[PDB]
Amino acid sequence: TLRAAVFDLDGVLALPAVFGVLGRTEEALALPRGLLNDAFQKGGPEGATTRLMKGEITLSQWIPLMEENCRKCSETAKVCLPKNFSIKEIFDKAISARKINRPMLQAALMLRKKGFTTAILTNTWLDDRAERDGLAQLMCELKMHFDFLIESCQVGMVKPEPQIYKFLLDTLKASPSEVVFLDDIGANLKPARDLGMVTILVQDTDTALKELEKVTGIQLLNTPAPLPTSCNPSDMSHGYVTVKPRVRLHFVELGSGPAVCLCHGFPESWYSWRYQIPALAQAGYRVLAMDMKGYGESSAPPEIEEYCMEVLCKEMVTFLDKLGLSQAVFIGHDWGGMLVWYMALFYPERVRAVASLNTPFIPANPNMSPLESIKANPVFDYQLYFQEPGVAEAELEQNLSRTFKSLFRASDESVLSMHKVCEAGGLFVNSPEEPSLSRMVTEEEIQFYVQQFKKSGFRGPLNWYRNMERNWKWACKSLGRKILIPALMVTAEKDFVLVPQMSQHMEDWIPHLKRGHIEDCGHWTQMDKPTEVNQILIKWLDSDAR
Amino acid sequence: TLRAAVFDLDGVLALPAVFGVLGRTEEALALPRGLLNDAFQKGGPEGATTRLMKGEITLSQWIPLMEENCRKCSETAKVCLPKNFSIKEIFDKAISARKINRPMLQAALMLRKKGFTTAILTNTWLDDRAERDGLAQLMCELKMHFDFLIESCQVGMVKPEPQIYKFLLDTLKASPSEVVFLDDIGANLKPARDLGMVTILVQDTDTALKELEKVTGIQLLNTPAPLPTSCNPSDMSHGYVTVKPRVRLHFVELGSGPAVCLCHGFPESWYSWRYQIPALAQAGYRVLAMDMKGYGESSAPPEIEEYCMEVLCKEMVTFLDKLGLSQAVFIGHDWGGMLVWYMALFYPERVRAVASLNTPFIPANPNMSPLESIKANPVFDYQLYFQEPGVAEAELEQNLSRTFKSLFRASDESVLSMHKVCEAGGLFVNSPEEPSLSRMVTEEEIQFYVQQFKKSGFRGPLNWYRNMERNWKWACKSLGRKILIPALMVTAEKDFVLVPQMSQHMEDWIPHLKRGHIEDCGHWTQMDKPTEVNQILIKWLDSDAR
Ligand SMILES: CC(C)(C)c1cc(Br)c(O)c(CNCCCc2ccccc2)c1
Ligand SMILES: CC(C)(C)c1cc(Br)c(O)c(CNCCCc2ccccc2)c1
Repeated sequence: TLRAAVFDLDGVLALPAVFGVLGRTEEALALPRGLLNDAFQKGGPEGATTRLMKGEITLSQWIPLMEENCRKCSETAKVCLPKNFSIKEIFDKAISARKINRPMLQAALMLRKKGFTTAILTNTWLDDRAERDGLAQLMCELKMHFDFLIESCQVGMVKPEPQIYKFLLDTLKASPSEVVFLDDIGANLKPARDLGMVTILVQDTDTALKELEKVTGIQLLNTPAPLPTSCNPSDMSHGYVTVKPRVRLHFVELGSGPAVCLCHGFPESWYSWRYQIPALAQAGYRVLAMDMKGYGESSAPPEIEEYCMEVLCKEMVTFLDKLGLSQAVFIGHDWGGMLVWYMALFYPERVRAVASLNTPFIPANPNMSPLESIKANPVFDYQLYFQEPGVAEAELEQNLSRTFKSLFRASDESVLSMHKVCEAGGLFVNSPEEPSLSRMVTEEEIQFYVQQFKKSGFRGPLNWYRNMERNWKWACKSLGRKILIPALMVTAEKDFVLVPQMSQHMEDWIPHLKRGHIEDCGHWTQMDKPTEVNQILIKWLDSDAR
Repeated sequence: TLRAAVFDLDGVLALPAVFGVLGRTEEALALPRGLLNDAFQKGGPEGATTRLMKGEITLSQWIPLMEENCRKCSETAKVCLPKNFSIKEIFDKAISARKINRPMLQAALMLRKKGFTTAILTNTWLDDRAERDGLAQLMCELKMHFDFLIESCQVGMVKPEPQIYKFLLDTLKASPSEVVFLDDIGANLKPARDLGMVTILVQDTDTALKELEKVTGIQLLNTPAPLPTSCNPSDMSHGYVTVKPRVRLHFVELGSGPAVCLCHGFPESWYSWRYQIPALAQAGYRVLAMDMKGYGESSAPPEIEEYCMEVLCKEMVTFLDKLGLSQAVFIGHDWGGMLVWYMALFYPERVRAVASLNTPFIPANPNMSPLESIKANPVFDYQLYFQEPGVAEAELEQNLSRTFKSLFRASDESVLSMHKVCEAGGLFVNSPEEPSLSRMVTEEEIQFYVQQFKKSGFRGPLNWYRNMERNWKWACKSLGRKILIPALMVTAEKDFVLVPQMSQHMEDWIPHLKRGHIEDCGHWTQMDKPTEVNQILIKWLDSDAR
């Protein structure tokens, strides 16, 4: 039975292929057919190209040898190469043009999801060109999705040499009949077949995937749209900053480019951004996904006043100071969204741009006590239940798995009504003891939140709600201001507490506000509709934040 | 007795002042004298500018109010403002032109070094202009050097209001006679004097500093050149990446821009880069200062083979992968310098540029065993002493304070001869029990290294030396290559083991190599000559690495 799938890079996982560019260049320059492909393969196992592919020489050392082979070939063919003929230019363009073959990667991702071991086996070179970063980026994006990456220039062997196939099997820890091997070069497929592997000659992707699904018995074509790439907590870079003596903030960090600081809601984690972290890093951003104060690996002091907006914002400014960042774009959800609006109002110099998911910006009413304002909207009743220290902690900490399974559900799966929470005597009083698992989360993902909340519980998280008066007095100092930095408001159709209509007057205070809207999306925006969140955020970052 | 020094920002810590730009603009445009300074202060305590300085409105909201005041003033003066008059343009230019007053900052740094509490007290605004980052950067650089930063727009009070002076004293926890207060505005100096503070009216910096040194009794003028800013370990962002099941790498991270990965030598720490970290971050780079495998907070497995160059390099590539970095510039010293050359030879696509301090690049000799090569140079005798597992560990771990105090000394302070180490029976056999403290290090800095080495000791660090044969076989695979990526070799005149002449043939293998050279510098380059290292590295980064 098959249990391993091996893919070539050029012409399989990445298109268009290099062999095609030599043929394309011959045609564009009206050179004899095959002239450049001949100079490229000149000397066969003893030639310049084999030396490059084995890692004996670098790509920049190889360029003049390929130039001399082209001259020899042209001399023999009794033709002249054009006036401004350049091997460097031809390869720079071809490498830059080559992009991931998305349906082929999707098929590899599905086989791996189904328990296959996956690998990339490639005849490649040591790239020292000034433009090498583009290729480094492609390989980075690709390699993360596979168990192994075997590069000819690192192992000192090349396809079709028999040794590289024995090396492949040793690394896979598999017998040949257990392996599918996909290649666009029939000659490089021959030794794998000779060993007894299943082989697929890739011309067009659709046919190759039909052969691959027929031989594996796994649906790979016509499949439902997959979710964005998620995060494995043990595979991330974890950062820690002391903002004051008893307060440390933890964050997960991925990517390069402008800093993007993700701020989660209640009762969440950095992990609530799992579907956004890889997508934003891939889009050219340096992502910093926080455990907000009171959560996960960040400090959770017990005092209510440690959680007022003024202090939380001051600490986030200190966080930037200690990291040596003059600015970050701030993106928040729920309580994180309320924080990012206040970061924009009090520290605009430090905020590159601001985005909120669900949480609208509503100026404080100086003529009404915040408790009166909460009482005025029936959907905010749960905030009154959260006031008394210890009451909601007892209910939320009683059974962690039940807490997260009851909370984290799509709009059509709800188990909690948020009206008359105080009257009912809790959030979960009419909820099952053993809730079903929402289609939004796996059992493993629920257990990650359970493990994180074992450290500090719900005191610090609930304390974010216990500073209504303090936050109202501080917010009133900002009433004459407008938010004039780049701003995005993302509404969720089916969030029945943070209703889209609550955001309706935001342009009065944020005149240049840009918007996004997600249909059939409940409160847990990032995990409910991750593809759409990623689309809205990347589009806005690229246009408004750099 | 004085124990606190307070500095204004505009016209004191940062020059040229804003008041000067309004006067300069009046003159350049031939407007009536004082017209713009009049419109700026219009309405006094009730005016637009006071509202801005108190944080009632932002800088972008203030712009049209200042425009209306300029029009009113011009109408009263019976003059016309020019055709393309713009308050936005005038302030963008002035803010951008304003730079840190380096001698004033140096004086604050010295008073703080001598035990004074220091603070910045400033009438400032909430900056929401599109070009706000420049000012955010200035404030970041400045604020790190002071105990407190009091901004009028954050406290809702302005100089010369009496309340802000009482607020200052409360934050300083000092009586007025204990405070020196420096301001360029005599009217803002008046309430501090009225309270009994020592006050200095800053016109030219030299006179202000003469008054400041006369009143404090501390030399501030004509002082020796200070060292670059160092790092406080508890103030840094600390990152952790698992590269494989039992291996985690720790690093300290500071700044934004291209990633710069600093790789220390034997037997060191991320902390060996303490003088480079702030300077490189300030120069526009994202610094990642590693604890190399076997050191500090990084994992230290016991096996010799975990420390061969091939594995150490593979792990550094995985480190980049997990952080989501396609490249980093790699800068190494000693064993770190040997590593970065190998990163350049085996992973050029991942190396933006490469620099080594002291460690030259010498290709492996395939016709001589590495042990024969070590035996051929008498200064390399200590490497033979390091071979036998446990021998050097016993000597180095016996008394940590003695180990680091004996090792870390300037060229004119040496206590260790490196010739006939095996014959002598150790590195410290002719060294004192209680070595004196080198002028390069403080007692506290020695204790940091002592604390770091308490975790894993010297087994992992010494294992970097125990892979001579393995490293030689791997290096031989690279003999046909050249290093063609941007490269810098920094030699140290007085490193008596890694002599500058050892680097003499490097251009044969690295044709485009750039160089730096430090006179009167021993082995501990970064701490021996930090100002000169910083100069050489920043110049090379800005020209060759981005
Ligand atoms: C209490 C839970 C987590 C179940 C919940 C469920 C829904 Br549906 C929801 O919309 C919110 C929103 N919490 C808002 C907190 C931040 C905030 C406070 C005051 C005003 C606006 C936003 C919370
Ligand atoms: C052993 C100590 C730390 C005292 C020392 C003192 C001096 Br002075 C010195 O120059 C070196 C250099 N160590 C070099 C290690 C890396 C390397 C190995 C082989 C060849 C070159 C460089 C080490």
